[PDB]
Amino acid sequence: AVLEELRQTRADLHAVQGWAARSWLPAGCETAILFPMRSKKIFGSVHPVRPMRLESFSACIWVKATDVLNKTILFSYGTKRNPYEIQLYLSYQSIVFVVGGEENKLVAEAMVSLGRWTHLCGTWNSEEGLTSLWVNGELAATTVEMATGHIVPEGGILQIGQEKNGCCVGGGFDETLAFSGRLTGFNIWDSVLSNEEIRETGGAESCHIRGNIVGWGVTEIQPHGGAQYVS
Amino acid sequence: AVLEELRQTRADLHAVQGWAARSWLPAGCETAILFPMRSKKIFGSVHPVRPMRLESFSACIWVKATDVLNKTILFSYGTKRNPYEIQLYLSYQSIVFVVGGEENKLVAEAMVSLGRWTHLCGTWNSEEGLTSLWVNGELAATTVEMATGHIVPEGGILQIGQEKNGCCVGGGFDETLAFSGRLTGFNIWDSVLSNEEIRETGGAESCHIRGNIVGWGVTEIQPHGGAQYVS
Amino acid sequence: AVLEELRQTRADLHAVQGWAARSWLPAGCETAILFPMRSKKIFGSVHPVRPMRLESFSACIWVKATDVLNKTILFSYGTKRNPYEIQLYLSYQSIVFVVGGEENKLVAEAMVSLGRWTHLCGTWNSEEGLTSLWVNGELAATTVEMATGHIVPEGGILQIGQEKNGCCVGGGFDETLAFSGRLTGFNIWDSVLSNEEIRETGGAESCHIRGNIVGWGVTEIQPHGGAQYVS
Amino acid sequence: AVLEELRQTRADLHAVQGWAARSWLPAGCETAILFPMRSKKIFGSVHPVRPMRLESFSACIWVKATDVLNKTILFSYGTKRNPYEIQLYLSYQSIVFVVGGEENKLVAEAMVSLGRWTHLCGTWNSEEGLTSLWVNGELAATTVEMATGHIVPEGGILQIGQEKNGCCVGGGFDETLAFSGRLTGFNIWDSVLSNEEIRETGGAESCHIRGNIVGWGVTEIQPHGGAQYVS
Amino acid sequence: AVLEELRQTRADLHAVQGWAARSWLPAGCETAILFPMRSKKIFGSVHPVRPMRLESFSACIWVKATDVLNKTILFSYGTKRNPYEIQLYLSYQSIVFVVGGEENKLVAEAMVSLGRWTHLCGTWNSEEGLTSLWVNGELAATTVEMATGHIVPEGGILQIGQEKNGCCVGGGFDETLAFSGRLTGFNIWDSVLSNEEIRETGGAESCHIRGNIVGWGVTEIQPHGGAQYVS
Amino acid sequence: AVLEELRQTRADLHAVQGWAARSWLPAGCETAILFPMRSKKIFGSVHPVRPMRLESFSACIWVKATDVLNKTILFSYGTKRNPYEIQLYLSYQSIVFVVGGEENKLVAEAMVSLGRWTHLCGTWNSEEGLTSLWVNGELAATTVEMATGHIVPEGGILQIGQEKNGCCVGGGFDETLAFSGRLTGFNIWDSVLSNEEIRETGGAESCHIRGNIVGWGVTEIQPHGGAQYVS
Amino acid sequence: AVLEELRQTRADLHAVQGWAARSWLPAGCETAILFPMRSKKIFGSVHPVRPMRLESFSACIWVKATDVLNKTILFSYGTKRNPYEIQLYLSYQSIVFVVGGEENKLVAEAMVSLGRWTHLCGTWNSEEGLTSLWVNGELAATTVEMATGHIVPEGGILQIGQEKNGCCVGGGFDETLAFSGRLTGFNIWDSVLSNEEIRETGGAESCHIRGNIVGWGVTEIQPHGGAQYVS
Amino acid sequence: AVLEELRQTRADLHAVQGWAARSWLPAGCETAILFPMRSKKIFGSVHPVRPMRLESFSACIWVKATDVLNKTILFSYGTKRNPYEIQLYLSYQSIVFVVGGEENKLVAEAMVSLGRWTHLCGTWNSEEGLTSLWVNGELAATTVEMATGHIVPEGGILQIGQEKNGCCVGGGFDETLAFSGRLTGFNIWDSVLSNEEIRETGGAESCHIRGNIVGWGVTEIQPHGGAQYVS
Ligand SMILES: *[C@@H]1O[C@H](CO)[C@@H](O)[C@H](O)[C@H]1NC(C)=O
Ligand SMILES: *[C@@H]1O[C@H](CO)[C@@H](O)[C@H](O)[C@H]1NC(C)=O
Ligand SMILES: *[C@@H]1O[C@H](CO)[C@@H](O)[C@H](O)[C@H]1NC(C)=O
Ligand SMILES: *[C@@H]1O[C@H](CO)[C@@H](O)[C@H](O)[C@H]1NC(C)=O
Ligand SMILES: *[C@@H]1O[C@H](CO)[C@@H](O)[C@H](O)[C@H]1NC(C)=O
Ligand SMILES: *[C@@H]1O[C@H](CO)[C@@H](O)[C@H](O)[C@H]1NC(C)=O
Ligand SMILES: *[C@@H]1O[C@H](CO)[C@@H](O)[C@H](O)[C@H]1NC(C)=O
Ligand SMILES: *[C@@H]1O[C@H](CO)[C@@H](O)[C@H](O)[C@H]1NC(C)=O
Repeated sequence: AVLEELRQTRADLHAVQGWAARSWLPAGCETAILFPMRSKKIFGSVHPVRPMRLESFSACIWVKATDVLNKTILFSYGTKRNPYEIQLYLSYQSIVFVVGGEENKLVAEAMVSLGRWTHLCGTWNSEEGLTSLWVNGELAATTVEMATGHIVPEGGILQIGQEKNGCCVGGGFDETLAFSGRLTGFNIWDSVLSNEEIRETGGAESCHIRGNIVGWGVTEIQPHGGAQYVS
Repeated sequence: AVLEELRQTRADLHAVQGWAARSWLPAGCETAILFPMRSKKIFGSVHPVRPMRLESFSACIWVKATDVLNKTILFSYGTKRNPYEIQLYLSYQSIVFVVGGEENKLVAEAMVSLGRWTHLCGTWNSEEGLTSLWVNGELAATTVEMATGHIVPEGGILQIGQEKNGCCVGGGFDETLAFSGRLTGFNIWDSVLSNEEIRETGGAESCHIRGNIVGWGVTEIQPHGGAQYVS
Repeated sequence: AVLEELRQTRADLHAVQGWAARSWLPAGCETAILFPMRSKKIFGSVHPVRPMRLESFSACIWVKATDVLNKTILFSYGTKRNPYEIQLYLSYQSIVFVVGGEENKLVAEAMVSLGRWTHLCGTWNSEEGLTSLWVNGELAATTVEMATGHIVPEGGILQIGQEKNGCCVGGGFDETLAFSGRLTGFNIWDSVLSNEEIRETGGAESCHIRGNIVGWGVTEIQPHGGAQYVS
Repeated sequence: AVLEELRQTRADLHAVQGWAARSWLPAGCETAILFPMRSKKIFGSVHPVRPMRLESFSACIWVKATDVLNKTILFSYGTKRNPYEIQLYLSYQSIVFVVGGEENKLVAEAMVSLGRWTHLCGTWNSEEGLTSLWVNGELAATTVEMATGHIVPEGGILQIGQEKNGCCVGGGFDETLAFSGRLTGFNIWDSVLSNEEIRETGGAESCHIRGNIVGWGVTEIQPHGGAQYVS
Repeated sequence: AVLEELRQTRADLHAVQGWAARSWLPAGCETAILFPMRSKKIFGSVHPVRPMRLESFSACIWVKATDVLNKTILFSYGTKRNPYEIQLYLSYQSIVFVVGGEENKLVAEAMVSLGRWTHLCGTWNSEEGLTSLWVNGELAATTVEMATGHIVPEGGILQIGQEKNGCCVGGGFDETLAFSGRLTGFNIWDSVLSNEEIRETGGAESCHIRGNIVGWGVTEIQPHGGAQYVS
Repeated sequence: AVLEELRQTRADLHAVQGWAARSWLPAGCETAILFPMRSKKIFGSVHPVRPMRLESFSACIWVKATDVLNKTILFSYGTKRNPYEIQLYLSYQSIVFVVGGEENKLVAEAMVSLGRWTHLCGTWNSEEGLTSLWVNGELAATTVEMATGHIVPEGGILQIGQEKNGCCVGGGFDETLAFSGRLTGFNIWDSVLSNEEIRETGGAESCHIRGNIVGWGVTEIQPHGGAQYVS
Repeated sequence: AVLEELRQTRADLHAVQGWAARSWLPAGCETAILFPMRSKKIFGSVHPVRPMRLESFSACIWVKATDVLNKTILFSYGTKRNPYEIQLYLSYQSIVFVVGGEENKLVAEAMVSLGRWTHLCGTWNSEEGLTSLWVNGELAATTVEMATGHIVPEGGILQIGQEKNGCCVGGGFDETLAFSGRLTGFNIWDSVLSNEEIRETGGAESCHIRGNIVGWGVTEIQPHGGAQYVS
Repeated sequence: AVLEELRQTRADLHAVQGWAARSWLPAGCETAILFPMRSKKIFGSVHPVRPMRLESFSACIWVKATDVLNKTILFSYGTKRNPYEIQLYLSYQSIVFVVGGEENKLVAEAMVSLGRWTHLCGTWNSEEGLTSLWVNGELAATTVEMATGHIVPEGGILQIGQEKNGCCVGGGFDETLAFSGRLTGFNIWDSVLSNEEIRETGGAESCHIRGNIVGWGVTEIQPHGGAQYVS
C-alpha cells in the first residue's frame, strides 16, 4: 500500500532531483559568479582592502569549469612590470600554479573534472619556495625552491577568470585565456594554512572560513563582460 | 498509519511539483536565454571564434516556444549580400530549415509543441545538398540536392531569435519575425554529425556535447532588447 | 518503523515547503513582474502591436498586492485627451473598473486579499455598456449602460502598475497611485469573452490563453523604475 | 520494504535540503537585499514618503551578517548637521543603537550570530529617552534618559548597510563601515510598538506588518554599489 | 596707400563676417538651445521652482526656426486632464497663442521669418481674457474674452519644442509638432508685463530680465532627444 | 600715419584669420557633423519621415574629406536584400555614384580635394537611368540607361559615412569604408532638380533649400561611434 | 576716402564685437565651467591630490553670476561632522566667507556685479584668525580672531556651486543654494598669499598661477547635473 | 581723421585679440584633444589599424602643457611583458624619449614651454639605435646604440596622456604621470623621416601630413576620463 504510493512519490520527486542538483553550490556558499561564455571582455575584478605585500600565501577557490582549454585562468594577480605574479590556471587536464614568474610553475596532472566542483587551493612560502597544490583537500602536487626569495609587490591587479591585459579598449583580453563556468569561495591568506585548515576550507559547512587578504562575500569582487552573481 | 501521513506529504509536495516543473531545463543545461516578449529589438548576438567558412554543418538547439507565428526565427546566420545563409525557423505548426538562399528550404510538418522543450537540429553537407531535420532525436525530414555546391561565407552575423536586420536605429527588427520563449543548448558543428551523435546530443545528461564553431556555454552569446539568462 | 522516519522526512521537507510556496506563480505562468516598492517612477509600459481601436474588450490579469491604498492602479490605458480610457484599480478593499471616463466606474466590494493571487478580469462591450468584473472566475459585479456608445481611440499609452503621467522628468508619477506587488498573465481581448472562457482563463494550467491585443509572454511589456521580471 | 526505499528517498532529498535552506528567508518575506561585499560604494537608499519628523519610533529589521567588523552599519538616518540621528550597527559581537548623537548609545552584548537571521529591533521614545533593543522578540537591552527631549529633524538621508557620507565622488563610503550580508523586513514606526507587537513583528508569518514611515515592500529602497534584490 | 590696403583688410575680414554672423545670439544671451532636427523624441523639459498656479502671465521667447510646419510648438504647458493649458506655436506663416483650450486661441498672421531671430511674447490676464501677442516689441494681435475666468493649475508639464505626450515609450512625441531651430531667452512672468517692459525684454542688452516663474539661465531646462546647449 | 598703424592692425587680424578660416562652413549652414576618425563603428543614421519609395531622386551633400581611401562612403541607402541601393562614395581621386547595384555606377575622375568643401550632388531618374553628377554646381559626369526601370524600395537603412553593416556586434562596420572629415547640407529630393536648382543648392546663402525626403536641419540624423555635431 | 570705407569696416566688425565679448574669459584662462541653471542637482566635485589638512589657506576664484539669491555658493569644503568648514558664497549683494563654522564669517558689502567677471579671493590663517577678502585685487573686508586656533580636517568633500548635501538620492541639493553662471580660475593655496601675489593672481595674463592644493587646469574637477566645460 | 577712428577700431579688436589667440591651434589642425585635469583616469586610447610591428619609426605630436611634473606622459606604447616600449614624456623642464626599456632613453634639456604649442618629434631606427629628438623642427638631442637591435612587438596598448596601467579598476592610472593640457597632430611613421620631412611636419599649413601607422584625424583616438575633443 504505502510502497506503491511511494513509487509515484519518488517518480514525482525525480523532476525536482535534477533541478536542485544543477544549481547546487559547494560548501555552504549561497552566492557564486557565473562566466557563461569565453568572451574577449569577461572577467571579475577583485579589490583587496589589505595590500598584497605578502611573502607567504595560501589561495583557495571552488571552481566548476564547463570547458577547459590549453590555458584557462581561474585567478591571476599581476603587476605592471610582471603580469605573472600569482596565476592559478588549468591546462587540458592538469592544474598549474604560477608564482613570481611565468617560468616558475607547479603542475598537478589530471585531477580536474569539468562539470564537478573542485576545491583547488595553492600554498606558497618565500622562505624556500615550498609550494603545494591541494585538490579537494588531499595533496595534489608539491615542489621546493621555486620562486624562492621572492616578494609579490603591491599595486598589482587581481582578477578571476582572466589575466592582466586591461579593458580600456572595450575588452582586449585573450578569449582562449578566459574562463567559462562557475566560481565561488575565492579566499587568499597571508600565511601558509595548516593541513587541517586546508582540509576544513573545502568541507561541507565550510563557506565561512575566509582569508584576511581576499575573503569571499567580504571583498569587492565585481564581474565584468557578462559574468554575473548566480545567487 | 504511514499511508495516511503519506497522503498529506504528497499533498504538500504538490505545491513544489509545478514550481519545479515550470523552471525545468532540458538535458543537463543549467542556463538558458529567455525571450519574454516579441519586441522590435529583442534578439541574441552570437560571436563564434572560429570563422563560419563551413561547407558542412549540423546545428542543434533546444527550444520552447511560447507563441509561434507564420514565421518565427530560432537562429539565423546572414551575410551582407545574402541574409538567408542559415536560418532555422518555425511556421504555424511546421519547422523550416533554410540554407544558402531563401528559395532553398526544407519543411517538416507538425512536430513542434508550444510549451514543451524540443531538440530541433538541422544537418547539411554541400557535397550534394543532403539536408536533414531531426526533432527530439528521430528523423523529421530530409531532402537532397538543395543549395548543393554552396559555401556559406565569413563575416556574416549570427543571431538567435531574430534575423539579420541590424539595430543601429534602436531596433528595427520585424516583431512578427521575433522569437518569444526559451532557448538553450545552441551548438553548431563543422561536420555532419553521425546518427548516434545526433541522438545523444538531445539526451538526458547531454548538455556537455558542444560544437567546435558555436558551443553553448563557451561562445559569446549576448542577449539584447529584453532577452536575459534565466540561470 | 517507516512512520517514525517519515516524521523526520516531513520535518525536513518543512524547510522547502515555505520556500516553494512563497515563489509560487498562478496558472502555468513561469514569469511575472515584481513591483518591490511604491516609487514615483515605478511602472511597466505595454506596447500592443494591434491598435487599441476596440469597441469591446475583456482584460484579464493575475495580481498579488502587498499593500493597497485608496487608489492603486493595476493597469491603465490613457490617451492624450482623456487619461482614463481603461483603468483597473483597487480601493482599500474593493476593485474598480473605469472605462471611457473617470465618472463611469464599476465597483465590486471586498473580494481582494493582499498576499494571495487573484484573477481579476473586466469585460465591457460598447453596444449597451454592459460591463462586468469577474474575480477568480465567478461574477463579482456587473452594470449596464455605462460609457455606452463609446470607443477608446488609438495612440494611448497603456501601463501596468501606474496611470498615464509620463516620465520625462525622472518619474513624476504619483506615489500613492503606484502598485507594489506581483503581476502576471496580463491579457486583453478584442471581444467579450464567454463565461466558460473567463472561467478557463484563470484555471490551473491556464497560462497559455492570451489575448490578441495584449498577450502575456508575447507583447512587449518592459518594466521601469524598479520593477523587474521575476522568472 | 517501504523503509528501505525511504532510505534512498531521504538520501535524494538531502541534495535539495541544503539548497532550500541556504536561500530560505525569514518571516514570510519573498524578497530581500543582498550585500555581497564590503565595498566603498555599496549601500541602499531609503526614501520614506512620510517625513521623519518623529519623536518616538520603533525600527525593526531582519539581518543576516556574513562578516561583522568593529563597526558595521545595518541602517542609519543622518541629517546634514548631525549624521548620527538614528544608527543601528553591530560591533564585533554586540549590537549598538544610536539615537540623537553618537555619544548616546545603547549596547546589547553578544546575541548576534553571523550566518543566521535575527530580528534586531530598536524602540525609543523622546518623553524620557526610554530606549530598548529586542533581539528575536525577547528583550536584549534597555536604558532610560538617553537622548531625552530630542527630536530627529527632517531632510536627513536614511540608508541601509552604510552611514551618511554621500556618493558624489564615485563612492567615498568607509569600507569598514559597510555591511555585507542579507537584509529584509526593514520597518520603521511612528510610535513605540507594544510588547506583543514587537513579538509578532518577528514571527513566522509576520512579513506583512509594516511601519507607516518605512515599510518593507512599500517604500522606495533602491540599492546601489552592488547590492541586489535576491527575490 | 592706406585705402588700397584697406581693400585687402576688408577681404580678409569677409571670411569672419559670416562665421560670426551665423553663431550670433540675440539680446545679451550667451547661451541657447539648439534643436538640430525634428526627431520623434526631441524636446526640452522645464522645471519651474515656483508653481504654475497663475492667473495672469506674460511669456517671452527668442526663436529662430529652421523649418515651420502646419503646427510647430515653441513652448507648451499642459496638465494631465487638459494638455493645452498654455501653448505657443507656429503655423505655416502665423503665430498662435493658446490659453485654456484649443478652441480659444489668438492668431497673428505672417510676421515670422525662418532664419532670423524673433522675440515672440504672449501675455494673458484672466480678469477678462485680454490676451496679446508682441513680435519684436510691437503688438501683433490682441483679443478679449478668450479663456476668461480660467486658471491654469499646477502639476502640469512644461516643455519647449514639443507638446505633452510623454517619453516613457522611448519617445512617442509627434514628429510634425516638433521644433527644429534655436531657442533662447525663455521667460514666464506671474503678471502681465507693461508695454515698456515688453519692449525692453526684446532689446539689445536685454538678456538679464528674467521672469519669476521661469527664467532663462536660472530655471532647470533639460534638453532631450538631440537638443543641446549651444553656448 | 594711418597706414603704419594699419600694418599692425593687419598683423593682429592675422592671428584670427586662420582661426576663423578653419571652422568656416559652406553655404549658410550653421551646423555640421564631424567624423574625427575612421573608427570601426563611426557613422550617422538618417531617419527620413517620408518613405524612400522613390523612382527619381537628386541628393546633394557638402563634404570635406580629411583622408580618402580606395572606397570612402559619404552616404549610402541599402535594404536587407540589396545593401547597395543608393551609395555615393569617393575613390582615391574620383567620385562614384551607385544606384540599384554595384555593377552599374557613374564615375567622375579627379575633381575632389581633401581639405576643401565640395558640393557633390547626384541625380537619377528611373525613366531611362539618366544619372548625373554635379560637383560645385558644374556637371561632372553623366550616363544613360544605368539601373533603368529600377525602384529603390522602402525599409532600407540610410547612413552617412558608412555602408549598411549593422552595429549589433558593437560595431563591425568596415574601417576602410568609413568616412573621416566633415559633412553638411545632406538633402535628398523626390524629383530630379533642374540645372538652375542644382546650381542654387550649392551657393553662398544656400543652406535653406532642403529636400522633401531628407532635409538638413529637419531630418533626424544621429551620429554614432565618435561622430559629433560641430555647430 | 579711407575714412568712409572705414565706417563700413567698423559697421561690419560690430557684428563680431558682441559675439567675441560675450564668450570672453578672464585672465589667460582658456576653459571655464558653466552652470546654465540652478538645478536641484547641479554642482562640481573637486578632488585635490594633496590632503586638506591646512591651517592657513588662500582661495581665489573668477566668478560671473547670472542670478544671485539670498545664499549662492561659489565653493564649499565640508566634512561629515561639520559641513561648513570652508564656504565662499554670495548674498543678495554682498560676499560672505565662512571658515570653521556658520557663526563666524566675514561679510563684504556690495562689490559683486552679476554679468561681470570678478576675482574673489579669501585668505585665512589660523594663528589669530586674520581673515581677508580681496575683490578684483583690492581688499574688501578683513577681520581678526574668527575661527582662531581651528584646523580644517581631511576627508571633507569640496564642491563648486553647491554645499555638501550628497547626490545618492538622485540630487537633493537645495535649489536655492545652487550657483548659476560661470566659474574659472579656482585655486587654493596652503599658505596665506602676499598682497602682491594676490594682486597678480587676478591680472590679465594670470591664468598660470595655480595653488598647490587645488589648481585650475590641474586638479580634478568634475561637473555634474548640467554643469559643463565651456572651453 | 581716419587715424583717430582707427585708434578705436584697434581698441575694439583688442577684445577679440585674446579670445582668438587662446583657442588658436597649430599647423592647419582644426581639432585637438583637451586634458582639462590630471585625473586618476584621464587618457586617450589610440587604435592603429596597421600593427605596430615596426623596427624604425618617427612619431610627432603638437603639445601644449598646462603643468609639467617630474614625469608627464605625452604618448606611450606598451605591451603586456614590457609596458615601456615607446614612451615620450616630459620632466620638469626636459623632454625624454624612451624606446625598448626605461634603462635606455634620450633626454633633451630645457626646450619646452608650458603655455605654448611645441612640435615634439622623436625618431628611432633599430639598425644601430640612432635616436633623435626634434623640437619645433630643429634637432634637440641625438644618441646612438640605444635599444639597438630591438623590435617593438604587436598587441601593445598605445595611449596619449598616460602609461599602460589599465582602467578595469575604474581608473587606477597614476595621477602624477597624467597629462593636463592640449594635444594634436599625433602621427607615427613606419620609417625614420628625413630632415626636410621633419621640418615640414611642424610647419604652418602642415596638418595634412599624417603617418601610415597612426595619423591624426584618421586613426581611432578615443579620449577617456575627462579628456574631450576641442574642435
Ligand atoms: C599548453 O599551454 C602552454 C602554455 O600555457 C603552451 O606552452 C603549450 O604549447 C600548450 N600546449 C599545446 C599548444 O599543445
Ligand atoms: C507563412 O510564411 C511564409 C513565409 O515564411 C509566407 O510565404 C506564407 O504566405 C505565410 N502563410 C500565410 C501568410 O498564411
Ligand atoms: C478613495 O479614492 C477615491 C478616488 O479613487 C476618492 O474619491 C475617495 O475620497 C478616497 N477615499 C478616501 C480618501 O477616504
Ligand atoms: C570598536 O568601534 C568603536 C566605535 O564604533 C571604537 O571606539 C572602538 O575603539 C572599536 N574597538 C576596537 C578598535 O578595538
Ligand atoms: C494647420 O494646423 C491646424 C491645427 O494646428 C489644422 O486644423 C489645419 O487643418 C492645418 N492646416 C492644413 C492642414 O492645411
Ligand atoms: C578601388 O575600390 C574598388 C571597389 O570600390 C576596387 O574594385 C578596386 O580594386 C580598388 N582599387 C585598388 C585596390 O587599387
Ligand atoms: C539671507 O541668508 C541668510 C543665511 O545665508 C539668512 O539668515 C537671512 O535671513 C537671509 N535674508 C533674508 C531671508 O532676507
Ligand atoms: C624625475 O623622474 C624620474 C623618473 O621619471 C625619477 O627617477 C627622478 O627621481 C625624478 N626627479 C625627482 C624626484 O627629483
